[PDB]
Amino acid sequence: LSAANMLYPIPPNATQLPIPSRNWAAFRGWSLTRLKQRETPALGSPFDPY
Amino acid sequence: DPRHALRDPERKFLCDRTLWRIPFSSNFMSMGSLTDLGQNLLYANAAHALD
Amino acid sequence: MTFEMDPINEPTLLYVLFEVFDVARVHQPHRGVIEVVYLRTPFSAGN
Amino acid sequence: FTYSGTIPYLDGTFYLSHTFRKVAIQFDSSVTWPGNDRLLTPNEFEIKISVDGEGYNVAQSNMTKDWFLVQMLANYNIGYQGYHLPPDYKDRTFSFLHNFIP
Amino acid sequence: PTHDVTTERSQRLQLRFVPVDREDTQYSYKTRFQLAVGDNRVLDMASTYFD
Amino acid sequence: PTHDVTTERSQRLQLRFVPVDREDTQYSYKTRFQLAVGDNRVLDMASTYFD
Amino acid sequence: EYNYAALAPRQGSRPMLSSGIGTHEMHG
Amino acid sequence: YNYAALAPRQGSRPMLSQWSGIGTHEMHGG
Amino acid sequence: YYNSGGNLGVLAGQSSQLNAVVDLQDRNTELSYQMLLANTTDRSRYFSMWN
Amino acid sequence: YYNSGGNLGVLAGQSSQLNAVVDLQDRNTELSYQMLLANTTDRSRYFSMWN
Repeated sequence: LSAANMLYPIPPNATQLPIPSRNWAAFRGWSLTRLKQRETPALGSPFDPY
Repeated sequence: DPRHALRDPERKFLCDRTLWRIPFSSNFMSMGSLTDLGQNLLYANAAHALD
Repeated sequence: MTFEMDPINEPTLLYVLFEVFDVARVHQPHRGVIEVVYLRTPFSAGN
Repeated sequence: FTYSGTIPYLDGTFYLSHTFRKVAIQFDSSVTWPGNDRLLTPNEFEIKISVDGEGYNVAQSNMTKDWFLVQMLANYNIGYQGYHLPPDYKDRTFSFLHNFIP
Repeated sequence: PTHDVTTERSQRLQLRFVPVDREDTQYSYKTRFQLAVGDNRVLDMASTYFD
Repeated sequence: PTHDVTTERSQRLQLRFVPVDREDTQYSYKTRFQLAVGDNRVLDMASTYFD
Repeated sequence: EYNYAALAPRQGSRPMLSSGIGTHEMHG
Repeated sequence: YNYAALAPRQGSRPMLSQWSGIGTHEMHGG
Repeated sequence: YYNSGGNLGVLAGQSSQLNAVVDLQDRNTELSYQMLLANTTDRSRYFSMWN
Repeated sequence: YYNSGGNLGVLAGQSSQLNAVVDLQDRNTELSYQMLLANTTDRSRYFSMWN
């Protein structure tokens, strides 16, 4: 899974708009899927209290 | 006294006139006004986005 | 890029992953020396 | 405005600098700034720690070892040859150790 | 100085050494550390406090 | 094949490496091993699980 | 060993050869 | 002239300052 | 702990002591392994050794 | 904002960082455009786009 995983929070309605500017050389594609913040750990943190 | 209560510690700090500084240097030192790698972003360098 | 999805009451987060080339080259010159060069081409990890 | 008092933006009176927890600088939305596993937590500048799992709580107070090292290096260039007290002339009102109360 | 001041080769600034073995009496707490100083970098023991 | 395939000179197949040092934080467990790859033999890290 | 084919199992009087070096499996 | 006529004379030798003393650099954001 | 920067594994030569493993918090090496092994092995059978 | 000092346009290369537009409060580009239109075009006709 050679990718740069970016998790963007979603308020419980509507739409959203990501990302700024770069190079895009050797790009391969996108892969989107919705997750739940309660089930997803915070991020690669030593300990997640929430 | 021996009639103490089992308890827990709490730690914190206060800085009342400080600007938290993060120098733009490779080793965070200050060896010149024109910092180490700030001069290293001129090699016909490109544009970067900061978040 | 903009997304429109069916609303859910509970707080949720979007998980978009940009498919890139995440390849590493490992060079072992002599007797317990390991050098690995990582290169993620579209979304680089160095500047 | 409807207020009169020590206005920090142009008075140099910053009493809220202790509320920060961590700072994550990220260039080009893909490169964390310090990188190279520079800090004890290379991903972001952790200013304060609450759980303090393994060992990162500098001084008798709160706040992490990497942030203390960064502040010492930025203000006095100290954190590499020990952690001695900076000289009096280097310690001013806007400095760090002059106001760091544990 | 923009040359020969920083390695730029992904090395840490702070390293934590856990003791290789520890033994405790009812008067002393002896701990043995095995610190290895890289292969190129050097340190001075003005650092290396005990936590 | 009958030659230049097997060591025939008394070397192990399974090697267990005891941790050189260990720490047990009440959030995480860290151990350090040193593994010596013989003098001639090689291994792939598709093996070497953590027990 | 200069003749690396001597390290392969022999079907008859010839070593069992084949194939392809390298992997390109990456998606998702 | 020598510009020594513009400086105090501690006896005979002028009380000249350092050659590199001119110039300043005082700038830090914190 | 794979992608946590603070709890980063180290595989480095004894002499060099320069870590050859870097994780940048954007790689998902857990989902990566899941997808890899799912697309290689026919994962309808249960292997108790790796669960 | 044409000839102001504070608010001004900075049209330049993305990585160039050196602005290609200079305004020095003595140039009157508003009157310049007015006279340019008055001489090049007939001004008795109303063109709805730019008033």
